[PDB]
Amino acid sequence: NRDMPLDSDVFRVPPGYNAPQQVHITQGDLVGRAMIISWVTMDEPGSSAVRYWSEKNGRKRIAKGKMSTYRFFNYSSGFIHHTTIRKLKYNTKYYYEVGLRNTTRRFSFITPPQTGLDVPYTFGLIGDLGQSFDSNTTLSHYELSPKKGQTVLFVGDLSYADRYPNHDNVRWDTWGRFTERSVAYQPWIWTAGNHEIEFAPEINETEPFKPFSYRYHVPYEASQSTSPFWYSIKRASAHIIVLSSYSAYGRGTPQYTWLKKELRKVKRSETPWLIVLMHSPLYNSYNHHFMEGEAMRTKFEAWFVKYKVDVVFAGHVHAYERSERVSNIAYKITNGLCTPVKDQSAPVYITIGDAGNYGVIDSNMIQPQPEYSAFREASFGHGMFDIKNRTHAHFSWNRNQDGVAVEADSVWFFNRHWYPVDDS
Amino acid sequence: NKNRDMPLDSDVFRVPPGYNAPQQVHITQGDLVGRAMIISWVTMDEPGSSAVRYWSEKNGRKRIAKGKMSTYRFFNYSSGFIHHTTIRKLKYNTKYYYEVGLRNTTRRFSFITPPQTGLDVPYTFGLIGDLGQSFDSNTTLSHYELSPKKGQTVLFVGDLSYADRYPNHDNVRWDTWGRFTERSVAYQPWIWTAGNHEIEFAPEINETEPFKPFSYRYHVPYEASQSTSPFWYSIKRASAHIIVLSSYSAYGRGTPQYTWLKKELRKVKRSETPWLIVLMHSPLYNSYNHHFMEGEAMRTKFEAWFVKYKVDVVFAGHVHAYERSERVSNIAYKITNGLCTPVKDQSAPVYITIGDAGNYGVIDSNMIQPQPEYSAFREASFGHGMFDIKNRTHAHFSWNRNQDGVAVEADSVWFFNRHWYPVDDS
Amino acid sequence: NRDMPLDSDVFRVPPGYNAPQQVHITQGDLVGRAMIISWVTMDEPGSSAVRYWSEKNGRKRIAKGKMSTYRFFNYSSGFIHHTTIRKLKYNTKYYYEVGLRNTTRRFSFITPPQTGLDVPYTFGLIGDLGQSFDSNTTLSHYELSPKKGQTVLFVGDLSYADRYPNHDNVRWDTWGRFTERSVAYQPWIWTAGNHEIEFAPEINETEPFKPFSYRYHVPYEASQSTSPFWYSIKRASAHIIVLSSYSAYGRGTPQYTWLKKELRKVKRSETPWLIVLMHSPLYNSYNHHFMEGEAMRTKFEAWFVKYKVDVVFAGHVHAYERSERVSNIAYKITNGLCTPVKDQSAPVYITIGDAGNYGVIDSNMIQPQPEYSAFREASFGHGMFDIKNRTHAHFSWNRNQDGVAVEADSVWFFNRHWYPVDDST
Amino acid sequence: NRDMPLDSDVFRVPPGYNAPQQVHITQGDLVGRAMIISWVTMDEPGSSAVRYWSEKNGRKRIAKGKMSTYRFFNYSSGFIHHTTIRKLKYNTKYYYEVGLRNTTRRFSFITPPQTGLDVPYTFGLIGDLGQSFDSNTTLSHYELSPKKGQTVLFVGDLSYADRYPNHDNVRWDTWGRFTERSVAYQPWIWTAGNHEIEFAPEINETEPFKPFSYRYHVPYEASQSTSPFWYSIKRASAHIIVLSSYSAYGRGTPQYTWLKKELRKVKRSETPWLIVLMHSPLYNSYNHHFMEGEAMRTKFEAWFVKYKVDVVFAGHVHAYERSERVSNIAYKITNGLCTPVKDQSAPVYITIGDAGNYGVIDSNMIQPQPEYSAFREASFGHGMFDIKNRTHAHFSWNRNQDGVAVEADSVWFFNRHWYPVDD
Ligand SMILES: *[C@@H]1O[C@H](CO)[C@@H](O[C@@H]2O[C@H](CO)[C@@H](O[C@@H]3O[C@H](CO[C@H]4O[C@H](CO)[C@@H](O)[C@H](O)[C@@H]4O)[C@@H](O)[C@H](O[C@H]4O[C@H](CO)[C@@H](O)[C@H](O)[C@@H]4O)[C@@H]3O)[C@H](O)[C@H]2NC(C)=O)[C@H](O[C@@H]2O[C@@H](C)[C@@H](O)[C@@H](O)[C@@H]2O)[C@H]1NC(C)=O
Ligand SMILES: *[C@@H]1O[C@H](CO)[C@@H](O[C@@H]2O[C@H](CO)[C@@H](O[C@@H]3O[C@H](CO)[C@@H](O)[C@H](O)[C@@H]3O)[C@H](O)[C@H]2NC(C)=O)[C@H](O[C@@H]2O[C@@H](C)[C@@H](O)[C@@H](O)[C@@H]2O)[C@H]1NC(C)=O
Ligand SMILES: *[C@@H]1O[C@H](CO)[C@@H](O[C@@H]2O[C@H](CO)[C@@H](O[C@@H]3O[C@H](CO)[C@@H](O)[C@H](O)[C@@H]3O)[C@H](O)[C@H]2NC(C)=O)[C@H](O[C@@H]2O[C@@H](C)[C@@H](O)[C@@H](O)[C@@H]2O)[C@H]1NC(C)=O
Ligand SMILES: *[C@@H]1O[C@H](CO)[C@@H](O[C@@H]2O[C@H](CO)[C@@H](O[C@@H]3O[C@H](CO)[C@@H](O)[C@H](O)[C@@H]3O)[C@H](O)[C@H]2NC(C)=O)[C@H](O)[C@H]1NC(C)=O
Ligand SMILES: *[C@@H]1O[C@H](CO)[C@@H](O[C@@H]2O[C@H](CO)[C@@H](O)[C@H](O)[C@H]2NC(C)=O)[C@H](O[C@@H]2O[C@@H](C)[C@@H](O)[C@@H](O)[C@@H]2O)[C@H]1NC(C)=O
Ligand SMILES: *[C@@H]1O[C@H](CO)[C@@H](O[C@@H]2O[C@H](CO)[C@@H](O)[C@H](O)[C@H]2NC(C)=O)[C@H](O[C@@H]2O[C@@H](C)[C@@H](O)[C@@H](O)[C@@H]2O)[C@H]1NC(C)=O
Ligand SMILES: *[C@@H]1O[C@H](CO)[C@@H](O)[C@H](O)[C@H]1NC(C)=O
Ligand SMILES: *[C@@H]1O[C@H](CO)[C@@H](O)[C@H](O)[C@H]1NC(C)=O
Ligand SMILES: *[C@@H]1O[C@H](CO)[C@@H](O)[C@H](O)[C@H]1NC(C)=O
Ligand SMILES: [Cl-]
Ligand SMILES: [Fe+3]
Ligand SMILES: [Fe+3]
Ligand SMILES: [Fe+3]
Ligand SMILES: [Fe+3]
Ligand code: NA
Ligand code: NA
Ligand code: NA
Ligand code: NA
Ligand code: NA
Ligand SMILES: [Zn+2]
Ligand SMILES: [Zn+2]
Ligand SMILES: [Zn+2]
Ligand SMILES: [Zn+2]
Repeated sequence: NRDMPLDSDVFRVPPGYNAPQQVHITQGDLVGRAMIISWVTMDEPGSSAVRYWSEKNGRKRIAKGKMSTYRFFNYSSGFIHHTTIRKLKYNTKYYYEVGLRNTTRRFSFITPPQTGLDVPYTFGLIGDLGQSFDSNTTLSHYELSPKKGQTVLFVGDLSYADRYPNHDNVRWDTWGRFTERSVAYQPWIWTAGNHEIEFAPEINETEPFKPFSYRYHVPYEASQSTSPFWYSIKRASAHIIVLSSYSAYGRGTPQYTWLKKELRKVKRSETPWLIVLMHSPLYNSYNHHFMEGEAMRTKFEAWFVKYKVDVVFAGHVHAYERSERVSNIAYKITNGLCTPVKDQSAPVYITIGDAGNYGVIDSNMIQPQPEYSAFREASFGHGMFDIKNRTHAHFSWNRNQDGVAVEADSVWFFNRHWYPVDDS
Repeated sequence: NKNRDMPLDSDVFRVPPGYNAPQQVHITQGDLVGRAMIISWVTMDEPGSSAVRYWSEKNGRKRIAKGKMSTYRFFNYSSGFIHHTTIRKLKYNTKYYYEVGLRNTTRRFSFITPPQTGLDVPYTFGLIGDLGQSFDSNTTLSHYELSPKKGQTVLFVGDLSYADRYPNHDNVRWDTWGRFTERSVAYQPWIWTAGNHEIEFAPEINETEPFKPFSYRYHVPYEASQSTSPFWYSIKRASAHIIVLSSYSAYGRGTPQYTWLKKELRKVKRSETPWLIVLMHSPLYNSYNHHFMEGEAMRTKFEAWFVKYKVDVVFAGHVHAYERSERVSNIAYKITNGLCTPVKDQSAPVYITIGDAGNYGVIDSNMIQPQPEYSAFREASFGHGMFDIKNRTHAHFSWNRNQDGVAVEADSVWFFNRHWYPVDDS
Repeated sequence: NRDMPLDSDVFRVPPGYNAPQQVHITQGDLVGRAMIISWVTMDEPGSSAVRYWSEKNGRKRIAKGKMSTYRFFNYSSGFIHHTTIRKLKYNTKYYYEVGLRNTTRRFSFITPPQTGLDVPYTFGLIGDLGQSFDSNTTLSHYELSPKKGQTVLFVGDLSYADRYPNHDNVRWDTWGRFTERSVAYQPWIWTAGNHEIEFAPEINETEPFKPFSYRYHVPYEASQSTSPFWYSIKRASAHIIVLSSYSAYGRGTPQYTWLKKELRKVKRSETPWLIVLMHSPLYNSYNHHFMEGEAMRTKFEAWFVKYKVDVVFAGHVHAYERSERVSNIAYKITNGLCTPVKDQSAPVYITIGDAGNYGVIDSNMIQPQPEYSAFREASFGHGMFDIKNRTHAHFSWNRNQDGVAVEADSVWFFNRHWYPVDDST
Repeated sequence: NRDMPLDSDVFRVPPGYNAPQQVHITQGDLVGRAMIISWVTMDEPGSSAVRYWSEKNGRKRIAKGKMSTYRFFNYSSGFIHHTTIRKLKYNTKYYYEVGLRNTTRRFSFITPPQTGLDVPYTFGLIGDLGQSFDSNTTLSHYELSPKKGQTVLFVGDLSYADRYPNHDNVRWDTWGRFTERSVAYQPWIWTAGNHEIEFAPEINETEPFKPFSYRYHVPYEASQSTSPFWYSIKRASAHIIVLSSYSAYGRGTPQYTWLKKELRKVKRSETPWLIVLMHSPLYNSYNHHFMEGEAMRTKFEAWFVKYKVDVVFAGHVHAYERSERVSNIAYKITNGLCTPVKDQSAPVYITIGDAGNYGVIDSNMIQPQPEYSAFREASFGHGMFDIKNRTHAHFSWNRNQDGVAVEADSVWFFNRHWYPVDD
């Protein structure tokens, strides 16, 4: 229906023999002194080396990485490169080059400041991007934001290649080339959504998350996680926890065990902003995917309140919603306590899965609007979480049909540790 | 005192004599309908042969099936040589002998294949959970094997050896458990469910593959029901369709297990197997203090499916005690409508917790008071269950306590089939 | 450059979605009751199932096999299928079909007679085939031969894909489509030559024989070999031993150990004809590859004499040569005994690497023709080893430039065990 | 049976919980600035970290390595560690420590001087060592040599564990503990002999060299080899080429292809001494294994003459032999040129497989002694290749029945590139 055609300008192939394409970066360590650099070469393996240097020092260094390939049904990937640059200086612009053997391409990024209590930083929020014309408009709006996002928190559902026949993994390549104009210059922090599962036993593809996991690496060992699908990083004044809605989280499982330990490592005097990313929302008053989040909610919601998470970001529902600060953790089967109540130790739950997908919005809502829902609207767009300091962060939502500087919704987050005031 | 595990020199742990004698012999159903058997054993002195020699009493024709040997390491433990061999194309309702260790020390055993699946085929299933290797465990197993109801197959709802309570999960305690349970499971299949003591996720000793020792030692015929994982699968046996679930695997919407179960419930034909039985480790209904509400997560996913498909019974363990629910459901909840109380629902399964076979000697006696309406009967005693199918409409469940005689049932109830005879059996 | 271009008729793709191509069969067991069926599908994995039935009876059965794929530099193969049909009846025509899920293709083969002393059987001899116009002519001559070859003994150097840039493995696919018109209907017995090594560290391909070994499977475990590159089969009245010139054969290595035990298992009272295949010739009087066979000769020649091997076939030299029965096994470094002498207990050594390759013949011969060389000529062509009974086999060599019925060289073999009499020309 | 029993003092287990045992080192790079550190822990995996520092400066650094395990029939190995220390300073004594988590053990080595034309260096030659009482004597004689060996060139046949029932791989562990008293302190340069093949299809062990290759790593990638069984290193003024008698070496095979290119890289103005190690001798006048080396000789002898190899060392024959400088490379099947002739561009071929094995010597010799044989004797012992400078190196053979300072055979090597005097 509305997916951009293969010959669209956003899908053009970087010219020259074996030119790197689908270039993308993300944070490569726990505190921001490292960057994972990733790209694909189509004509031959090529080299996995990255040349990099700061604008100031100017001393050029080489980092070595690794190449991998995969198959999916009758698809054969090109040559995938992942290379980690390490021991970078904080708050510094670096250039990097890939394709060192045949066609070199140059890019740049800016390391975050060192982690600290009072360190401003602006996060973009994008979920369920896809590669429709709507997707392209959302990305344009983010790039043109006057607030200037410095990192994208991506709440999952990347390419939607699995909607195509045999999950036509070409649509992973096109999505890589489409997003390069943003993610080659600033990290995107990856969350796994249901369109990344790609469980297709009918064509003998039964390894969950396979194409996504080959194409997008994350620094999961840096937080002592055993799986790429849940992990944490710190960046500026934020501690960001990424969870996997489609992995196990029963008591005693790896993800549950890891998250319980991870929450104990949080130090709000170093990173006052505690942020959780997951694909499927625990609070959601849209009909589509209603109550799908209940299972994870039974395991994790009380932990979020106990540790005073500031905000939880999710996607999956193709629309926008912002909850009140509520909790629904008092239920004991026979005591009848199953209704959410205002709770100032609880996070705000934000659904931001509306960046475009394959061109369809979720407009059917549960009626009436429940007390726990502060704002909801079925429009395309993206968010910005703008940390001013340890007490204040400004969240805004920009609609695709508005000007790039118009915020149809916006709210001040008051920090749950340093300033726990009603921000209704 | 504090430790009730049986000592390493106990008679139940003795090593069968002879060079490279097979030990830890165990069998389970090896296909979808009962014409195959997975034969498993360990040799300790050298790899040995994975051949099984076998013959029916009725035809006396000796045959050879070939299998595979495997090994694993766990921290500083190195396993012996694990053999799994599937015997196929067995005749129904037929007694077979089989032999393992064909190269050096041969040992002979026997089993009886079930009748062909069918509407009115009687069959008696044992129910054992959280068995362990304490003296209480030995007593439960004795009561099972001395039962005049005579179980023909054990439905085992998880937590096997409890080896993971030992330092570095001392996998020697898996070997002892295998030698101990052999006197039953070498002669009749046990249907394996994975419990939380099978997870053995221990990153501090760089052992991060969930279920590894369990999965090397206990194979299941999971491909036969088009499952992609040993931890959830289905078998049919006599008049029963048995669905085994994994509490400690993913079951979110779109995951392999969730996808497999949705499809498997639509393949169920109650005109062929009228008794629909679900095994899982962690109970969805549980009024004991220990592990209270741990099953809530899977309940939000699957309970409505069990009601829609009129599951007859759900068996679970994990709680070290016995409980039998009423037929109830709690599937009307919509966040803001306040409908969170379980109600009687004749379309729902009975939920039975039967994790009381012994573990490491500890019973769970703290119950939430008063007994809730959804709970029909509960008791903190060691024992085992029996699910005795008479025909498409009637099955008789009974619970036997270790402190009673082997022929005494302390709880019992008639199941009226939800598909063929849905009359009120409360 | 005389390689046939890609649009040649011999390289055409079988029509229909995911149609099997590059179909080829070989013996699948030790004695001839089994057949390995191999093929590639290009559009998607497909089924590895093979449907088969005998022409007279007709009970259609299914055999299940395996699919594999590989990469070589920036090449990605299609989906390779290998499936063994077992427990066939001897001397029986069978139909078989592949591509069961989408586009089915049907072929046939005739199982050999049960092994016996006097069982006639006609073996083709083809080496260093390649895909030039000369290659196509040789294959044409073989398939039109009035002698009617029933199984090809192939002494190595298949596709010559490794002469292309990055070994362009597309030229393995084309060769499979070209050869199918013969090897889909009768087994070819595969020997690994030096163009199969494909050792290319400069493009990080360091696994020897990788493309060859993915595409061409052999029944090596049936003779207790641990490697596909050396193995043994029996067919009709012949015991055939296949060796790897480019694998280790020092004392104590797998191949040396295996050959030693295998020769002990030979029973000439059951299979009278003992035949060795290897790529590199032990006896070779051409300048090209002169004396490359010496290393293996020092290890195995004395064994071939001890066990009275009837014939040894090799390729590698792009020409034809037939030796006298000779041996060179008395050398002791300082005793001066280094000349081949006549030896009635030795095999005849035949170089038959002249099926066409990429169109070049090896014409530089060392002069004069040495006493050990009975006949040699630098012409393209192929051979036929035509077994008549336990005492007599007729060998003939047919040149591409002659008519298909013209034997330019021809000799009767007297079996070294059952008719140990001088058969020299 | 003359193998030392399991309770011999040489086989004592280092005490302490999870104490490293079987510690051994070898050169870790092409030119000598790196060291592969190897050891086994038996009680649990432990850490693969190596702590090391130079004795003068003293800055303590950590290198991270890798742990591996293997099975052979019914044997399960301990936890094998391999860790490369890199970027070391030349001609410098270093301390290193293994077993950093529970029981630490400390050793030392001395890096060689930087490669160069006139750098002196003393190499021990040991072959077919084994773990018999003769083996212990040879190793004692080597340790006590007044010439002071600084690196051992080991021409193969290590533990002889494969003579035991099911190749009882415990006899690899005992050999590792026995040789530690030398190889933990100076590199041994490993060659693979026939007792390392361990190809045993009758007990379903069909991977050649499996136990050896898990236990003893070599820096084969540093010379662009694709296999651990052939490689080259440079140390001081020597270029050392290690070949594999029981791998493939036909034309076009990886080993053949590698050797041809490696010989092209030798620069005799940087390393004047060109040394080849292989297990099976190309020249051998003993009855045992006579002419087993002919196959490799047909492929590589002409290359050795063409590139003027100084010396070729081999083992396999359980005895000592030293050849004249000869070549036998003119044979063309019919031309009758099959007798070795004096050739001053050819190497000397030395058989030194007499360090003890399991207690048997090879005494039956071809009679009369052929002209290509300069000296031969069936006694246990070891050799020393003592490089003085670019022109002169002194080779000596010490018998176990003699005093540790007595040379029963002794010859000057005159360098084939800088001083090709008739020797
Ligand atoms: C599917 O399985 C269920 C469970 O097994 C079947 O239900 C059982 O059916 C059997 C009959 O086959 C019932 O047993 C019978 O019970 C009567 C009534 O006993 C009661 O009253 C007596 C006085 O009237 C008293 O003496 C007795 O102590 C008890 O209090 C018995 O009278 C009867 O015994 C006599 O008849 C048999 C048959 O000729 C003789 O052999 C005896 O020697 C006696 O002369 C017999 O034991 C049993 O009670 C049922 N169990 C339950 C839990 O309901 C079911 O059968 C079907 O359903 C039942 C309710 C009846 O309608 C059956 O007729 C009917 O077939 C099985 N379904 C099918 C389709 O087979
Ligand atoms: C084993 O196989 C060989 C080769 O086929 C047999 O030798 C061949 O026997 C043929 C007879 O069946 C000969 O053909 C005849 O030749 C005569 C003389 O010109 C013609 O008049 C007649 O019409 C036939 O064409 C053929 O010449 C001969 N081939 C050779 C190379 O010698 C062999 O048969 C046995 O040996 C020969 C020499 C004769 O004595 C046969 O009669 C005899 O049976 C076969 N062995 C057996 C046991 O059958
Ligand atoms: C696997 O690793 C565990 C953990 O280290 C081993 O268990 C430990 O063995 C130690 C012996 O090396 C024990 O220490 C000694 O205890 C005795 C008796 O109290 C003291 O007299 C002595 O001075 C030592 O302190 C240690 O207690 C034990 N640790 C634990 C947690 O059990 C294990 O070794 C195996 O089990 C023990 C019980 C001994 O019998 C060992 O000999 C035996 O190998 C390791 N297992 C394997 C298979 O290697
Ligand atoms: C695997 O890698 C090889 C080696 O590069 C690829 O072949 C090469 O493909 C390039 C095009 O990308 C060819 O260069 C072009 O040649 C034409 C004709 O002269 C010229 O007009 C262009 O401007 C450009 O320079 C190159 O010749 C060719 N080399 C060969 C065929 O040897 C090959 O396509 C790759 N295969 C796969 C499956 O990716
Ligand atoms: C963190 O950033 C906040 C957003 O800029 C600060 O609040 C803003 O402070 C301005 C000057 O102090 C004032 O003009 C703005 O109206 C105000 N904005 C809002 C939404 O309140 C905040 O400043 C502190 O907190 C406020 C409430 C005042 O009391 C200021 O005097 C404080 O300095 C910043 N907080 C810190 C700790 O720096
Ligand atoms: C390399 O070392 C050789 C062994 O020491 C030197 O030969 C020795 O030179 C001594 C003078 O320093 C002399 O006393 C010894 O007789 C002699 N030893 C032998 C076995 O010849 C060699 O010296 C050169 O070569 C010899 C033959 C003499 O002509 C010396 O005067 C030369 O300097 C050393 N070569 C070099 C280049 O240093
Ligand atoms: C995508 O958006 C960019 C920037 O807004 C625009 O230049 C480009 O034409 C768009 N491409 C498509 C296919 O809509
Ligand atoms: C190959 O030979 C066949 C049979 O002689 C012929 O029909 C075909 O045209 C030839 N193809 C070539 C020469 O490309
Ligand atoms: C081995 O040799 C050493 C050094 O000479 C000696 O101290 C030791 O006792 C010997 N051990 C045996 C078992 O011969
Ligand atoms: Cl749980
Ligand atoms: Fe989505
Ligand atoms: Fe339990
Ligand atoms: Fe050729
Ligand atoms: Fe030896
Ligand atoms: Na909970
Ligand atoms: Na039978
Ligand atoms: Na879900
Ligand atoms: Na060769
Ligand atoms: Na040898
Ligand atoms: Zn989604
Ligand atoms: Zn449990
Ligand atoms: Zn060749
Ligand atoms: Zn040897």
